[PDB]
Amino acid sequence: MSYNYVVTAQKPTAVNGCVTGHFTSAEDLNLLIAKNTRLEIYVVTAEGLRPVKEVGMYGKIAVMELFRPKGESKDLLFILTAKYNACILEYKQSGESIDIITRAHGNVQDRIGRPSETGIIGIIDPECRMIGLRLYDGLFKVIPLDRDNKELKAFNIRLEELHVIDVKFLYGCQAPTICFVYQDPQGRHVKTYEVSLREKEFNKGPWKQENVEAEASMVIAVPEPFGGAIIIGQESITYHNGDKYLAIAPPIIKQSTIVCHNRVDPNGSRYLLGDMEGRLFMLLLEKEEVTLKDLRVELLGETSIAECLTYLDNGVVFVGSRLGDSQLVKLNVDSNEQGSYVVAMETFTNLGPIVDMCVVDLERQGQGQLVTCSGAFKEGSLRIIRNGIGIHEHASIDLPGIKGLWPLRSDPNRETDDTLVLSFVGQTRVLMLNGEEVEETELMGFVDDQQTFFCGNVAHQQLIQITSASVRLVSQEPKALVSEWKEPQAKNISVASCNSSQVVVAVGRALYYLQIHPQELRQISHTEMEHEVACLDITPLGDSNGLSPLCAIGLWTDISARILKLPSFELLHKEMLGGEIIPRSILMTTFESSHYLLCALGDGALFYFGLNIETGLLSDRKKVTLGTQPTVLRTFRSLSTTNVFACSDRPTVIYSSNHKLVFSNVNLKEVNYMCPLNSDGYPDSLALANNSTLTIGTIDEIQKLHIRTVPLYESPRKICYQEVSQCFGVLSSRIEVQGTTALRPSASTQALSSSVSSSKLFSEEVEVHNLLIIDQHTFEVLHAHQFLQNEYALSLVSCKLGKDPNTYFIVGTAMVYPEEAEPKQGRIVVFQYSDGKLQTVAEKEVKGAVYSMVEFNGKLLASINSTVRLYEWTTEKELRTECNHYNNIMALYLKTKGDFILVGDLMRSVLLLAYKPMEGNFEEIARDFNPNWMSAVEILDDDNFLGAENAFNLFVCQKDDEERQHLQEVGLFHLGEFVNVFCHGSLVMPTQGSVLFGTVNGMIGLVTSLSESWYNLLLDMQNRLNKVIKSVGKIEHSFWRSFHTERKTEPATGFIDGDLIESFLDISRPKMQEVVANATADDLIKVVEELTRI
Amino acid sequence: DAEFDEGFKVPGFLFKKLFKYQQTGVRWLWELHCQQAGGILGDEMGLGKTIQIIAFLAGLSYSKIRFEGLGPTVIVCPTTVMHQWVKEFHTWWPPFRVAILHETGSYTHKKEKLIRDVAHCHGILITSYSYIRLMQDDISRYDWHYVILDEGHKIRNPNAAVTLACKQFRTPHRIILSGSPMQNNLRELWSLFDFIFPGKLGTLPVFMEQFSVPITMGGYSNASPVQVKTAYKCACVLRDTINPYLLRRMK
Amino acid sequence: MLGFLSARQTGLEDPLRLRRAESTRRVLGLELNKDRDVERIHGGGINTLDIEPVEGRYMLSGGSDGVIVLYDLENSSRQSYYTCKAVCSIGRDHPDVHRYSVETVQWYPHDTGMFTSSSFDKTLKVWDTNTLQTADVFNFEETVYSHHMSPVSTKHCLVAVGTRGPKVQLCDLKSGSCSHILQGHRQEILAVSWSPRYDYILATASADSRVKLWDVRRASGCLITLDQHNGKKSQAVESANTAHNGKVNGLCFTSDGLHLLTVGTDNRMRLWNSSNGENTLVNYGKVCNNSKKGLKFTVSCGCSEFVFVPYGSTIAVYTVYSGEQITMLKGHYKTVDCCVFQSNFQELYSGSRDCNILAWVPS
DNA sequence: CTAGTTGATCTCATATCAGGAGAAGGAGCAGAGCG
Repeated sequence: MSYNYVVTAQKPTAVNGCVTGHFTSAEDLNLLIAKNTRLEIYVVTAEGLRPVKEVGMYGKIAVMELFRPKGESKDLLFILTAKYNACILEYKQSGESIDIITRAHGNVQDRIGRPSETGIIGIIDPECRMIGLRLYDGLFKVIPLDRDNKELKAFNIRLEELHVIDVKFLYGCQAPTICFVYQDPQGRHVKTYEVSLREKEFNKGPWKQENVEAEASMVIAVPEPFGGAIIIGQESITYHNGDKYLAIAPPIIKQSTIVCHNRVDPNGSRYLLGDMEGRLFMLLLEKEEVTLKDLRVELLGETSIAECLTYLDNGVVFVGSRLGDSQLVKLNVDSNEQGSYVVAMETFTNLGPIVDMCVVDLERQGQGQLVTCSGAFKEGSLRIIRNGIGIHEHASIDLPGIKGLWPLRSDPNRETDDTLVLSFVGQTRVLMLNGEEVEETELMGFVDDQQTFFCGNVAHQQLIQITSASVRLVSQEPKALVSEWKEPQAKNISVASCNSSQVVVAVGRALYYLQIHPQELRQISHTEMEHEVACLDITPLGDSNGLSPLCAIGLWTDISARILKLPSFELLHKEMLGGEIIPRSILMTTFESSHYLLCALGDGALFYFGLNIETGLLSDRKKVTLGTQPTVLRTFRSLSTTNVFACSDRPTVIYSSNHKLVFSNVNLKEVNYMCPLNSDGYPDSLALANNSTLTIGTIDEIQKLHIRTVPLYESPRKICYQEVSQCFGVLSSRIEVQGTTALRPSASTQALSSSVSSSKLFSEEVEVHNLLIIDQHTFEVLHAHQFLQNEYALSLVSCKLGKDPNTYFIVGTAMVYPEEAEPKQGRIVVFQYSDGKLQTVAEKEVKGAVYSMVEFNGKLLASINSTVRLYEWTTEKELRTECNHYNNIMALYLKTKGDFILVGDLMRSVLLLAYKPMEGNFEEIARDFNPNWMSAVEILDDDNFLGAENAFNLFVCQKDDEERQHLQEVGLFHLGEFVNVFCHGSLVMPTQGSVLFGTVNGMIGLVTSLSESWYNLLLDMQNRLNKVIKSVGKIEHSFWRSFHTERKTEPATGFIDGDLIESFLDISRPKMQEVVANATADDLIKVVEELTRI
Repeated sequence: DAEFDEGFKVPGFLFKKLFKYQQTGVRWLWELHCQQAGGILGDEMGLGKTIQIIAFLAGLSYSKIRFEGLGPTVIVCPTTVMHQWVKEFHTWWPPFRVAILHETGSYTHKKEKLIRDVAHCHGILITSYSYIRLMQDDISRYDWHYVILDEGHKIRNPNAAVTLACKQFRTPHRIILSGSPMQNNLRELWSLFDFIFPGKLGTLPVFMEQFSVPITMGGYSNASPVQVKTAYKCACVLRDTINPYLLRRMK
Repeated sequence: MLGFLSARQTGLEDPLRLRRAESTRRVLGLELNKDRDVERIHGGGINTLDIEPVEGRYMLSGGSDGVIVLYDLENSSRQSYYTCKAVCSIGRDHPDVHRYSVETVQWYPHDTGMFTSSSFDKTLKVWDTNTLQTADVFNFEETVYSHHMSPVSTKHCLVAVGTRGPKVQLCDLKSGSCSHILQGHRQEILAVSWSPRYDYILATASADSRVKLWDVRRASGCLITLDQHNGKKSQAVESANTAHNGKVNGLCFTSDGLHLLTVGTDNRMRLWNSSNGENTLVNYGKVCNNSKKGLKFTVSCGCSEFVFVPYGSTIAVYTVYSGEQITMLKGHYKTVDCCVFQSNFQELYSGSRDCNILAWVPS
């Protein structure tokens, strides 16, 4: 058996469905977005969207509709999963806590049935008397709702029309009436049935069948004043109410088919319609007294290619795209002088269909960096993805041993931090940093003969300084020191803390509380505590008055984070931490919900607790180990909120997103100290002090994965990296219509240089395929080599062949003519990139599409339609066949390791081929004889072959007389994503190997091998987390990860869902203790942390 | 109230009186009704089978499950226990109309009028086996819902006129109450199982050849051991075959 | 097709689209196998074939000489040309060989460790596939024309047997009970087939020109009798309501089990709504058959549906729901007795009176 | 009216070579006669 660990590096980003309604509360307007397995609940504010919850379904969300049963206060959510788990979910918020309770659940799969072509349709009666599901041909599954089920017992009604295109429930009908477009051999017709829940059968509909357009594909139920339906077809929009039959054939909608729609109003006087090109139309119903007088369609503008779109309010439309970035657009009443009313407000990153990718160690670091062909037709792009915050440094000053950083506004009028005070060993150094100029000057009011433990700007246009002996309150406006407080015993200050109003200093084992007032430093609260002081923070949070009411301390020999009551310095709460290393940093910070107290040790351990403004009680202890060196935490307010920077040998930006603490890495060497800085020239900038210098950089976003976007405006298909040439070869495809004309300026049409394929070998809308050479620094299209008319560039490999030293871009193509089903012609072109031009070094006309190429020990291994052949690169610079293998249906995927070739077939699924070099021919080592339709293949080890099935499954084959020719599927796992690419590499600097993969939905996942010991341990934990974690639809994890195909279903095996394991950190201590019944929990934290690092 | 699998409710006050085995029998009777198959309440004499039938019919009419709830049922019993059935029905479920088709009777008009009235009123017609033989022309023209035969072992002779008469009822819901549904040989069992569920035990020749000769011939004193094992084999086969439709509780 | 691959990669089309479209294209390109062969061991015509439902690797074949051959269809060799070798054989030297022609052989569903074979020697034998010994025998008073186990029953394990007797026998694998019979036919029951959709629904076709659907749990005879006209020629049910104008010698439920294909000796195939037996009036033209015994024909699965009917010495491929004639697979030298469809790779195996099993593969 | 007694009648159940002659049908061949 094989042991594999699958984890999600990037959650899916493609939006397959969105609905709006009052889900989170009766007064709120929610936007619920289904990304493949993630459900995102947003609240539609007057500006943007404020996320409230993001839950992960154990299922691909196929249907998602909000409905309000009689008596319900707020909307319930119906979700159907691709595996046919139906659930009705309610949002129950109990104060701070947010829950998604499963009001009902079930599994609605018929044991047999032809899953319908058009796909799962799920509709709800507008009076919530039933949910209709069209899952299979010839059946219409009904889940009644007036009968309060908890199991959603569902019954089939035999639907005599076997090919139903779309169906909706009509409005204003005494009984639940479905209206559906169906296809029979005589054409497409719209028919209506009334569903009788008591007779559990259909009845004659209100209005007879009507013969409609040949491609009538969408039905819109129109609300109560009008009723009836609007059938959208390819060329016409028709309206039916039983006697009224309006029809328009707007020429403007003929260019592309309308794929999503949405009702802007409640009475349906206006509908948004999105087509496959990204146009957005408004369909208007003009009423007459009420009946409907006439229909109008007008083109609002352009958006991302919408899968779904939702009208929120005030003209704001959420454009849900599977192929591009989703957009949040606005509808203005008037045009923008270019004919468009659509104005994009926001863009949500979507690594669209990741069709190919490579991990390049670009920037010559030790870190991989994915470069993905993301997106599609108009939305095509290259996305560059790395696990780093991105220092983005602008200046530096070589000052050694900087143990203190504080921003200062030396100029009184300016509110900007245009000065920085620094402490090194025993003195104070001021820096002016005026604009971009940086210099070392002395500021009035600061002692240069004593160290600065702390200093900062305070209220009353005042500064304050805490040195090792005294505290000096600098009156910036009038003159030098006027208020100074000195410890009565002339004891040195061991720790300091201060905010905009007050002060707390530690002298030995005693604490002093000082409050800053104009020309006054008044001591109020004082005590001499049990042990020495270690670290402090009194930063007010949610201040609202001018003073912080609480205090946080760290003590010696009783290693613990204590809390104190500020006016009296009594002991509020104690959490014991332990260890032989004293606390170093203590900070309290708001992270998106409430107050958290972050305390760290000298070994990189760091503890975050949930703190309250009344009691000051630390709850939900969770511990996280970052770094191997002491840490300090500094607060900086970015655009969105405050984010804390853990300064250590492993600097990390710790912030909270979606009401959870996620830690982002910073990828420089080391950071002793940091402080925020917003100078006239440096906005929201940082100042990272290390042992040597002070780097002054900003950080772009802190999302763990930084995603650059290189818009191509054309569908990219393949990508390979040529290091010697410092470029990416990207096969792209753009759609031109007519001789031919580009519909838009794509990256291929806007290259520096260009060229066209002039080949002597072979003698509506069409796809033009190009080879783009893209600079790997600036990502500009250095060159665009257009391929022949009707030539599809499929594969692209970069390699050096034979013995010549040149590195070649080798493209495999096929000739596509509409008269044929399989290319009979294709060619392999060898290009060399030099002098900014792309010369054609060689060609080889082959007799099929070259679906895949891999360079194979200096030889070229191509897979023409069903044959896999090996080419040799002769000294003459031409490709010469060496050996063939013909035993394939269609060799689509090829991988290589040494002498072994893994051939993924279209439907025979893997064949381990070996090139036996002494003879010069291939030999079938083994084959997996199951009929798995591959989407990709990979080689993990000398004897493990990963494959991705087209039914969203991963399987591992393993080299096992004639039964030695049977590869054994020792691993099985339902991923839920359609994997397009595997590739060795990892995005970061216990587990063996690392295979990344990209999916159609934008998931980037990572497969790695575990050992048997680790695998057994984690499988047992996996079972217990299933016993503890409660899934949203009460779906079983085992069922979710069960290998699933229409003719097979097995429980997973040999695979660890790393996602489920890593959820082990997101649970409270009692539940964790329940998980770890039969070694201690902190040990498993060691394991799961070590696992999350990969 | 007691709620069974799909829609069957028997009233709580009525259910409480029944013993554990009696309500198990009611459960079994309604499972048969769901299967639209007949059965034999083989519980021995005195264990209570009139009460189980009365409770099941009361729950069937009460539960409102052509016929809404309970249709017109006919109960064929020996002449000495007709008024016994009337008394039990009146005491246990007084809502039922329970008429006797017999010379004693209560009608005082043409009998055929009584059968018509009970058929069109969804009442319970208690009759004798002799009357079923005699009035088979009229008794089977009305689409009865239940054809309970009390002491249905009277149907044991497959060629008796009473058996051929009782096997004319079209309904699937055929029930026999008899604490001894086998008295002389396996032909009797075949006759009873032909009445309740015509198909399970096949045609009488086939049942003879497959069960009667093997099972009987292996019980004789001079039986060879191989023949004894064959009889054991056939008896086990037959027991498994008749298990779902025979409910026989001992004392 | 590169359009299909591109749409699958870009998510434009569900992979279901490519899978079923390519399955249909493969079935349309069915042709005599270029590089495949099947080992010849039957001395007489092959009356029946059955590929196991799970893993689709092994194939049973019953010959008119009474032998039962078990083939491995997988190409365990490295060449592109291979012969489907015979793994096992109930030959003439086996102690339990059928004395007369084997007319139906069927793998046990849910497990390949057992199969069954019925012969004109009036026996339905249940064989352990591992030891290759008869686990059980069910003797009948009259010759068996066909038998079928339910491909769906996790609960019951009944074998429906149609003999020249007018009764459909139901032989229970559990507690060996062959006494159960269904009454309502009048002549030899030439075909029987369990519904793939409904557990207890059995369709039986007999020489009385009638097809009856039974709920075997029920005590009240057949559920539906198929009628050509659906009521145009309506008469009290004694001789009317015939499925065909001849002997109905073949049954086949469609893949979903929502329709039933009946072939009769009136040179007609008909498609019936399996829920109420209504004739769908799909034409199919003239389907030549004159077989005096059961005719075994199968339907395709996992395609964008086809039916492969023996048609003289050929295989006629029709579209089930339109009736349009796809093609004639023409490679047999005598009348074709059976064809069995491998759904994994859209392959076909046809047995005929010429002592040959021919494999048809997509080109 | 109206129940109780009296006879007839039916069902059901209890084991263990030394004829001959003629008439009606079917069979195979032969030819005639026409498309």
